[PDB]
Amino acid sequence: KHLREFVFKNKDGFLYVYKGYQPIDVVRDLPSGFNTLKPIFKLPLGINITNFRAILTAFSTSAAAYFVGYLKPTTFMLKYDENGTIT
Amino acid sequence: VLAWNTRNIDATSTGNYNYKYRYLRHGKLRPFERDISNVPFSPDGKPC
Amino acid sequence: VIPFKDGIYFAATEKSNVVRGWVFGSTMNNKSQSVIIINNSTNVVIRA
Ligand SMILES: *[C@@H]1O[C@H](CO)[C@@H](O[C@@H]2O[C@H](CO)[C@@H](O[C@@H]3O[C@H](CO)[C@@H](O)[C@H](O)[C@@H]3O)[C@H](O)[C@H]2NC(C)=O)[C@H](O)[C@H]1NC(C)=O
Ligand SMILES: *[C@@H]1O[C@H](CO)[C@@H](O[C@@H]2O[C@H](CO)[C@@H](O[C@@H]3O[C@H](CO)[C@@H](O)[C@H](O)[C@@H]3O)[C@H](O)[C@H]2NC(C)=O)[C@H](O)[C@H]1NC(C)=O
Ligand SMILES: *[C@@H]1O[C@H](CO)[C@@H](O[C@@H]2O[C@H](CO)[C@@H](O[C@@H]3O[C@H](CO)[C@@H](O)[C@H](O)[C@@H]3O)[C@H](O)[C@H]2NC(C)=O)[C@H](O)[C@H]1NC(C)=O
Ligand SMILES: *[C@@H]1O[C@H](CO)[C@@H](O[C@@H]2O[C@H](CO)[C@@H](O[C@@H]3O[C@H](CO)[C@@H](O)[C@H](O)[C@@H]3O)[C@H](O)[C@H]2NC(C)=O)[C@H](O)[C@H]1NC(C)=O
Repeated sequence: KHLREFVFKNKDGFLYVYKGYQPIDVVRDLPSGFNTLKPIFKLPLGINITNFRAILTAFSTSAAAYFVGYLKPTTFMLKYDENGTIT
Repeated sequence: VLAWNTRNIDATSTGNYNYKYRYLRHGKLRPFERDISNVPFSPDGKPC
Repeated sequence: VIPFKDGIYFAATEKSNVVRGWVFGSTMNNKSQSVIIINNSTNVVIRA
């Protein structure tokens, strides 16, 4: 029913978190499209992150899925609309 | 960056050894990093 | 356990809210600090 999106970055002692979502109708694949996320947290943790784990829910039992990618120092051009929305 | 002398506060006649610093690590720390681990150090990354 | 590699992208498809949170750290144990971020259905709670 819904796709949740997050971005996690660890920089200068801060953990940065961005969030967004959309309605979906997919079962197994990863829906293509374009969506701009917004910032939500900036945590002054000061910690060293090299690994992570997802926290799941136990049932006793439908299927569920998630996806992981990796970020790079890449150059992008962003198109801003009249109302300041990136499209 | 602000600092002041605490000879009459922290220092003691017998030596105040309640403060510590790190000098060994497999590489330098990043800016604003709180590395507070404390395990035996080994010059070539081995358990010791 | 999945490598962080200085920054990740995460997404999930839900119909029953299975993924509730993440744990971020290094060695991923009590020998060092780590942060737990969870949506516990009533509150979002973050602890390090
Ligand atoms: C966060 O803590 C972890 C603790 O495991 C650190 O991971 C370790 O980092 C070193 C440095 O990149 C990794 O490479 C090692 O370098 C030394 C240099 O002489 C070399 O002798 C070792 O054989 C090795 O190559 C080491 O593999 C890595 N350990 C693991 C399990 O990944 C991590 O660097 C810390 N993060 C930060 C930002 O300091
Ligand atoms: C970004 O700016 C454009 C400027 O054209 C917005 O497009 C127009 O936005 C209005 C407001 O929602 C849309 O509805 C109109 O509301 C007036 C209210 O009285 C009504 O009289 C009109 O008949 C109409 O309902 C309008 O349809 C829309 N125009 C188009 C071509 O979509 C756009 O929505 C702005 N973006 C955001 C996110 O606000
Ligand atoms: C992280 O948490 C784990 C929890 O398992 C700790 O490992 C456990 O550490 C205790 C020592 O404190 C180990 O020995 C136990 O001692 C009690 C003392 O009465 C004894 O009753 C138990 O039967 C046992 O001997 C215990 O075996 C060990 N557990 C495992 C699975 O290794 C670990 O030390 C914690 N790490 C830190 C940094 O605190
Ligand atoms: C999901 O997260 C919420 C938010 O933390 C948990 O509910 C909270 O539980 C604490 C204690 O169990 C409740 O009492 C609080 O205690 C601290 C102790 O110093 C006190 O300072 C606070 O003023 C308060 O008294 C707290 O009111 C409660 N909050 C809510 C909204 O329920 C909840 O238990 C978590 N769910 C699970 C399954 O852990």
